[PDB]
Amino acid sequence: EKLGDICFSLRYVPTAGKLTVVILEAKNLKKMDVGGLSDPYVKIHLMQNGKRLKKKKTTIKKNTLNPYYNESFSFEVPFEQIQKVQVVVTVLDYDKIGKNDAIGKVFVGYNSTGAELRHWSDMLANPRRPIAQWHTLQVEEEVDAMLAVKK
Ligand SMILES: O=P(O)(O)O[C@H]1[C@H](OP(=O)(O)O)[C@@H](OP(=O)(O)O)[C@H](OP(=O)(O)O)[C@@H](OP(=O)(O)O)[C@H]1OP(=O)(O)O
Repeated sequence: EKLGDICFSLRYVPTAGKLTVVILEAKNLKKMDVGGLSDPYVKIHLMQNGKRLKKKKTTIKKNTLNPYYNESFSFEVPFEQIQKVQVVVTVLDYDKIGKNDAIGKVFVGYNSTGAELRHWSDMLANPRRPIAQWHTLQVEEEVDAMLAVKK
């Protein structure tokens, strides 16, 4: 519970023909530090045909429970290819300004779950409305088999 949860806005840019995932805020960095707080930090990777193509990262303020910053992840590709991609959100933590892992992770795109795919090929399939949606993120144990050619 509360191990993975991010509210990202799925939208497309029909003016230039490119993706633009606007991550508003997240709610998964629960207080794991004894009498303290966690240090949220995430990055995004897209697996084109099961192969890591483009790699990007975001900036989040440490010592918080809700990773908020509002950043946009752009990826230029045809509107017909946006429905056959696979983007995976990689969440991490900097335990006491050091190093930590085993946080939430999720894959969104072509062969994703209904909750994600039904909004993916819905809002960023053609419109440009920044509709943020939340979803439970699973540990990196599941992502290990997803980044290894899942399509
Ligand atoms: O939690 P953040 O606000 O995203 O900041 C972290 C943090 O830097 P700070 O010590 O200034 O808080 C990391 O430091 P460590 O917890 O690992 O000691 C640092 O990692 P490095 O020191 O290895 O650079 C990382 O930088 P990076 O994302 O390049 O790994 C950086 O994130 P930001 O650079 O986005 O602020």
